[PDB]
Amino acid sequence: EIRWRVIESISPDGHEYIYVDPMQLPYDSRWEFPRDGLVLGRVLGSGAFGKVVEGTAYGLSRSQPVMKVAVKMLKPTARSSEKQALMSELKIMTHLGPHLNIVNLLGACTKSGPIYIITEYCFYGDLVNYLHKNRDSFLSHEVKNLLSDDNSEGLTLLDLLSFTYQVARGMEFLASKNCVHRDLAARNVLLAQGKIVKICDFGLARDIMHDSNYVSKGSTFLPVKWMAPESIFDNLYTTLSDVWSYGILLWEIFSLGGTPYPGMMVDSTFYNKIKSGYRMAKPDHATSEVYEIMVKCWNSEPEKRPSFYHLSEIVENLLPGQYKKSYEKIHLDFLKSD
Ligand SMILES: CCN(CC)CCNC(=O)c1c(C)[nH]c(/C=C2\C(=O)Nc3ccc(F)cc32)c1C
Ligand SMILES: [Cl-]
Ligand SMILES: [Cl-]
Repeated sequence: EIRWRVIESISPDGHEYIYVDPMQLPYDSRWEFPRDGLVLGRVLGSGAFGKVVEGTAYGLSRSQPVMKVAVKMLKPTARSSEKQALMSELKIMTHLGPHLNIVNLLGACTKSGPIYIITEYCFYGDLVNYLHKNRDSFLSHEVKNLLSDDNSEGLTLLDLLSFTYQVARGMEFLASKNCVHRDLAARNVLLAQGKIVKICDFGLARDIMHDSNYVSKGSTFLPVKWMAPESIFDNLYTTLSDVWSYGILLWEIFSLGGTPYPGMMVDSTFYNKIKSGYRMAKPDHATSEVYEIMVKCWNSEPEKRPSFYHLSEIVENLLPGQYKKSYEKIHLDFLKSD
């Protein structure tokens, strides 16, 4: 099963959303890539129903003819409905199109054997792991030119703001396609060479059962600490509830990978506190301004939360003018790729 959902229509009220169904959408066979060409490496992440594997693609890209990529595939056991869910994920990726700040679809092997989804390889791994690895090196404080490069220096507040801006940009693209993530968290944000953040669903390769954050509910498991109240209590997911998750994500970022609501376990009294209006306090490294962003995203009234487009502007003003220049260039280069 896949978490991602694209909105097709809303009732006039509108208390009823209608989500596109992937199986309805057509798989463009242009994406097909010969299996022999692909080479499979060590497994990036393994879970209950499949895994993501590092790999190398030859001739997949005109720009880069020898490319390193991450491949998603189902386990052999391969329950038939799961096989459709992977095609579904593939169709959704095709429908959304590409963006700099998502893990992008590159190709697929669907014709003769297990289905393979080829995707961008993110050299630095998940954001949460990366923050933990660079925790001790953190100092607050031509620094701007280095930010969107692989050059080696201590993690700084500019980096954290760069991650913040890019995730917002990523959401805007997603929001702009009426796509609701429903599992936005630092564990679902990967980092690519050049320090480009890429939002993605880890779901098929990750196992929820082993992961501590997910809490059981009606035969499913929910990222409760990242969920807006309407998602918790009323089971409604919108772009506005993703904005809530984004605020929690910023807390993760500016606490250098801390667990949200530290010391608080998800129980009867937790739900009462979220319903009470409890919000987290400012994390240690959060600038006064960023915390204001977190608070705005945590508004109890969903329509009062800022739009993802709006957030990008707010973060852009917390960053030097040269950074936006550097991002626009990398934006164009990415679009010209291949
Ligand atoms: C750094 C230590 N890590 C274990 C804690 C192992 C190192 N590497 C890692 O974690 C790692 C890296 C470097 N990439 C991934 C996963 C993906 C990746 O890169 N692109 C993707 C695209 C799609 C996808 F679904 C997963 C990945 C991991 C888990
Ligand atoms: Cl855009
Ligand atoms: Cl731009």
